[PDB]
Amino acid sequence: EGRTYFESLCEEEQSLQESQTHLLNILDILSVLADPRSSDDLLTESLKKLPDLHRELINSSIRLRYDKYQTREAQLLEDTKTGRDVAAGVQNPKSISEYYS
Amino acid sequence: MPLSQKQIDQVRTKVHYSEVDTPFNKYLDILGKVTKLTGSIINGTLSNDDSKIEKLTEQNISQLKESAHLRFLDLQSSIDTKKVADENWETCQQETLA
Amino acid sequence: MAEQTLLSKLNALSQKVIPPASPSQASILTEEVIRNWPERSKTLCSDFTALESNDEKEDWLRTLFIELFDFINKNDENSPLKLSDVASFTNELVNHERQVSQASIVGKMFIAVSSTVPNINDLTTISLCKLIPSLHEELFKFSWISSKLLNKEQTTLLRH
Repeated sequence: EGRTYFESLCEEEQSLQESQTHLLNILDILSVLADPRSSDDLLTESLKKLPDLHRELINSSIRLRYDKYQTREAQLLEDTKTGRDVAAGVQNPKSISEYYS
Repeated sequence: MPLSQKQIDQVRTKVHYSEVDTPFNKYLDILGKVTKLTGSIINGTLSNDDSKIEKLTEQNISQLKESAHLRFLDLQSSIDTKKVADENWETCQQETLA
Repeated sequence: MAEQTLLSKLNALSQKVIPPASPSQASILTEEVIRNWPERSKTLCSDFTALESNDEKEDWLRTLFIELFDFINKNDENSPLKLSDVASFTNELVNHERQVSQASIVGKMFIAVSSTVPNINDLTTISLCKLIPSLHEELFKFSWISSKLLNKEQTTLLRH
């Protein structure tokens, strides 16, 4: 269906926030792998959470790219409409054709 | 060395859909840098090689955490900037038509 | 530094998960019992035309295109060559999409997944997209494997 540039751009920011949360959840697991005074049990528990987040990050970075393409085709679709098509909505031709005359 | 009619309209289209976008292409550098990093730790390779981003740090991995949060705000502010610039052009197009 | 290097390695292979056979099965369970590459191609294209939910049809589109790029990664599992017969299956999807609707959802999800999954080899990717004839319109609008798909003369029309 036909989407607008404004609606397709605001939907990109929704899919951007989902990619941020999985990114921050992975990055703290790499931090607790790098603690100097780290404990024996936290380095076993954190690694079990790792493959479930990894294939979830790819499914969010793919939908981010897919909505970068759908806004690009909606951007160019609105530029070809500009010009004499926007002013084909007035219903007072006799008032302007005597004002310019 | 001739060309075709199909071969001309295939380069007439690649130019028309070519964008350079510095805030967006810098964010995907961070998303790409972690998937290749958590790819190798699943397999088991972790060595003192400089082909990847880094091996194991407290400061420099948190420097990647800062880079993941800085470029997110640069991308978020740029989408907001394209939002308000599209709203303003629609208003002046309507008040001129008024 | 070498002790914290190696201590994470002992917990790496041993106790996290099993080697991936069971958690990664989307629609391709095996290749010996359900090999069926003509027979699978008839029932899968009819599955796509019975889909109206646009989000979960792309949740289905991405979950096949990850494992298809992961299938061609490993070599000699059943065959030394597998990249030839997969191009006939994706090509009839685009021509079936172009009948009912006017979009590039199979095309745009081919571009998005190929530039994301970070374990495939660079040389095997371009060799299969050269053979697929109907995704040439969306490959030129989008990602960087249109650089090696172009001529040596035709870049002098692009650079100008």
